[PDB]
Amino acid sequence: QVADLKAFSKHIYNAYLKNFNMTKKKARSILTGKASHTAPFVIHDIETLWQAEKGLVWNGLPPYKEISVHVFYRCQCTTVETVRELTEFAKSIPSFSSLFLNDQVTLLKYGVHEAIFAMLASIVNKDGLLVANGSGFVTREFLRSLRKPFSDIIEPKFEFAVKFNALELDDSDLALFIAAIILCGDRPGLMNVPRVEAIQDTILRALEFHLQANHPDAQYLFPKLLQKMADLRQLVTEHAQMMQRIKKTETETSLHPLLQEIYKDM
Ligand SMILES: Cc1cc(SCc2nnc(-c3ccc(C(F)(F)F)cc3)s2)ccc1OCC(=O)O
Ligand SMILES: CCCCCCCO[C@@H]1O[C@H](CO)[C@@H](O)[C@H](O)[C@H]1O
Repeated sequence: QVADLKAFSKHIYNAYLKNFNMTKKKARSILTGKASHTAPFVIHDIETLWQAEKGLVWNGLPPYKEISVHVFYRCQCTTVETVRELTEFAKSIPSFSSLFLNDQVTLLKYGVHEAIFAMLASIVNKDGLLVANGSGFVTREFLRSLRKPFSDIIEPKFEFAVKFNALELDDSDLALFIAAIILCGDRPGLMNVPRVEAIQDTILRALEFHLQANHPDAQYLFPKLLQKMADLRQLVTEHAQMMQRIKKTETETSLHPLLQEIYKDM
């Protein structure tokens, strides 16, 4: 079915183009200083963070605690908005919308963080990360300087992102990769596992064909990406352990209810 899969792919790419605020194409043009007549405002210390908050780049956040917790809250806000986009992306996939509504929630529940860290790589380079829909750039050094434990959260995502970005995927590749992360039969408590497994396999087959066409000189790209899916599960496991520790030890720190639900029983 060499051409049913091409149509399938184009539909998933269109769902992606329609629902994600930041594409990798856009992200990389910003990060190489070739997108606007003004660069992103660089946040690298307390003073620039404060300037960014005074309308320079940017509220409904919880009551201010301190700098490390403030950044933690902004990470939560960003995560909530990316979860919203991922849900619309998934719903824009017909095979997803026909599943048990409770299976839809199960797939999102166990898939969004894997997808988030995959997409994170698109707005990351070795020196920092885009924020505020590209209008700011927060430095990796600044994040390293936060108070423990908050300074340990993000550093592992940088390590993953730089290796992942070496594969030089584009948005059409990423649309299928994310779709495969969400439509995953290994997720606990699925009601119709064979139905999800068949969609997953269709997506992976589409992805394999897409890569042959899109990257014809890349050797072993498909099995490399499967390994990255495995790596993303470990990355999320470690992230969840750090979140657990923050919930245990940082009891002044507020936790968004949607995100607390996602982590409940993992
Ligand atoms: C704690 C946490 C981290 C991540 S890493 C991806 C990132 N997202 N936003 C980030 C950010 C936004 C703004 C700034 C500022 F500009 F303020 F400095 C700095 C960083 S970094 C993902 C989820 C997380 O916790 C929610 C969860 O686990 O659901
Ligand atoms: C973004 C803030 C979200 C706060 C989440 C911190 C606590 O989550 C807990 O993490 C465990 C997985 O490691 C689950 O097994 C627990 O049921 C759940 O309560």
